[PDB]
Amino acid sequence: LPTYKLVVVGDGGVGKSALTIQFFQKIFVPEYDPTIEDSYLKHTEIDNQWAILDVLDTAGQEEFSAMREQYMRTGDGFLIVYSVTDKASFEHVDRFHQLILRVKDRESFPMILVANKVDLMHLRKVTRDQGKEMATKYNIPYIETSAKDPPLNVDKTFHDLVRVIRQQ
Ligand SMILES: Nc1nc2c(ncn2[C@@H]2O[C@H](COP(=O)(O)OP(=O)(O)NP(=O)(O)O)[C@@H](O)[C@H]2O)c(=O)[nH]1
Ligand SMILES: [Mg+2]
Repeated sequence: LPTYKLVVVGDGGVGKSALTIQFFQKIFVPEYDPTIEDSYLKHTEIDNQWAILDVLDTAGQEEFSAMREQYMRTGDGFLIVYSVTDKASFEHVDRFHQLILRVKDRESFPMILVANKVDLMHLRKVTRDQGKEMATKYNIPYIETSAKDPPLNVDKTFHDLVRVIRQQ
């Protein structure tokens, strides 16, 4: 029974917590309450293989911290989340990508690029093409999500990260 530490990272307000709570509790949280650090555990069967998921929902910090060093070191896989309505959050994907690899001292590491809030079509500023161009640059999977009901790709996103970790 393996444990996967899945770490959800990204700029403030991109929907890290909403995605995590949608995954665990199947509810959309409309409030924006900034996270310090929250941990969610589940014993679950994915692709006929039981696992413990230890999901770490992180703070929306841009600057580096000891907290971030700790979770970048221990994480077994990362969701790098941006909001399609927030261009800066997308630009900053490179910073997260760079730091994870530097902390791990590796050329690659399990991660998925998550383009969140795609339900907000009238506010969307980062296109699917832009997202795919970024994911292709890093040779990592790209997925579009929405935490709002009805949710889009939320289970798939977390399960796909587990699949990437297992398919190493
Ligand atoms: N329409 C829509 N709103 C979303 C979506 N995901 C999150 N939100 C909203 O965006 C706001 C910020 O979400 P939140 O989950 O707190 O983001 P966060 O990345 O965890 N923030 P922090 O970095 O401060 O902890 C909330 O008002 C939340 O309801 C989404 O997919 N669609
Ligand atoms: Mg949060």
